[PDB]
Amino acid sequence: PLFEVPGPNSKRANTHIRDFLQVFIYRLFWKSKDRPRRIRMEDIKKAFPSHSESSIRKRLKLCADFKRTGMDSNWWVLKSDFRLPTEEEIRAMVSPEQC
DNA sequence: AGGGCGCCTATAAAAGGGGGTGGGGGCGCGTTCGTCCTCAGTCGCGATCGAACACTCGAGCCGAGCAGACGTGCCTACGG
Repeated sequence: PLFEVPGPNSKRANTHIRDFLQVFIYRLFWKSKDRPRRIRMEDIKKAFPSHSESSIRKRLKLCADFKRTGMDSNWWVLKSDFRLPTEEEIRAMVSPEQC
């Protein structure tokens, strides 16, 4: 082996889960066709059932603003002053070897 | 040239010194042994240095609670 496998609940392992969540959130904004871009909490929780919503609230507070709507299905609208990172910048965040 | 004479052989004893020869003792020298010194190596003791562990502080993360906002249902008051 040439690449190090982390231990359970290590600092490297916990950083990887956070960054992979940050990668997946960003690509959901790139998939959204609405102007301004918007995503749902339900789509992240369906892909990440082992995360609490509060841990997802940490990754969404810096890049998105919560707009509540009169239905049990609400949107995270991308901040107008937040520049969404480009594709190759997302590529540098998490490599296939780290996964 | 040859008879008689001188000398050799043998026997005792002494006396004294001199010379010759063999053995022993004494002296001087060299050799051998013992002791001491020096060098090397090893072990023991002390001191110093490095490593490992434990304690403390701080930072980060997660959970829970409360507040705000909107839906929905119910009750009341207002308007037709």
